[PDB]
Amino acid sequence: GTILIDLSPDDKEFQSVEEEMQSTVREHRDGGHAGGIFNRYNILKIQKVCNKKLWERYTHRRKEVSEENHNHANERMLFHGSPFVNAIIHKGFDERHAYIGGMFGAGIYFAENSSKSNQYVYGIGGGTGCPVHKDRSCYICHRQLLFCRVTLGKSFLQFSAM
Amino acid sequence: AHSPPGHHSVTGRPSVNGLALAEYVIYRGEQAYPEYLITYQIMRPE
Ligand SMILES: CC(C)(CO)[C@H]1Cc2[nH]c(=O)c3ccccc3c2CO1
Ligand SMILES: [Zn+2]
Repeated sequence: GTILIDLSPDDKEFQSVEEEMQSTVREHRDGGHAGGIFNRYNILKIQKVCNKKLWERYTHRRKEVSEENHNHANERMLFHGSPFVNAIIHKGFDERHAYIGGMFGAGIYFAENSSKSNQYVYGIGGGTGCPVHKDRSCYICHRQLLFCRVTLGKSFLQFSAM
Repeated sequence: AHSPPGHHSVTGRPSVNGLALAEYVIYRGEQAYPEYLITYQIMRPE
């Protein structure tokens, strides 16, 4: 039930999403090992993901969480990179997209830094890099990230040594 | 897993790298919606 709608580069919405992407690139302590060496992206396409069933699934849970958290959904826009992106836009997020070895628990992970999510596009640790060149810093092959609406509700603050 | 009791998510906040932004964890798939699909290349620094 998923439809993908292209946004025009002349659209403020396209421009806003690109700016979020570009403005949240940072340097990583692995020197680029997982996600590659770069300071910015070339944005090729931005599509709106439209699935009525998946949306109602989301808003139903958002309402539960909001009411449990005293009328505060604590909703954010956050990045998610994954080898499973194409399953996600059609079937939605679920347990299959959990990170069992995650240092903040076995759940589904999202990032404010676009470049952090870029580290997972080809899998944990960047896997073996792009399929075609086996290059985690490939400048040729096209990558995809999701920019997601996320309900945090009452969120437990965990400081990390990173 | 499940979130901490009385909590709907975890906020993971780097405390050493001051330029690193937060990461977040949810334990129900229904608490996220994949609103935008972005296709891109990383660019080699000049
Ligand atoms: C492919 C899987 C689901 C692991 O099997 C991966 C996706 C993922 N994506 C992010 O954007 C991210 C951002 C910050 C921290 C962790 C992550 C993770 C960790 O889980
Ligand atoms: Zn490649």
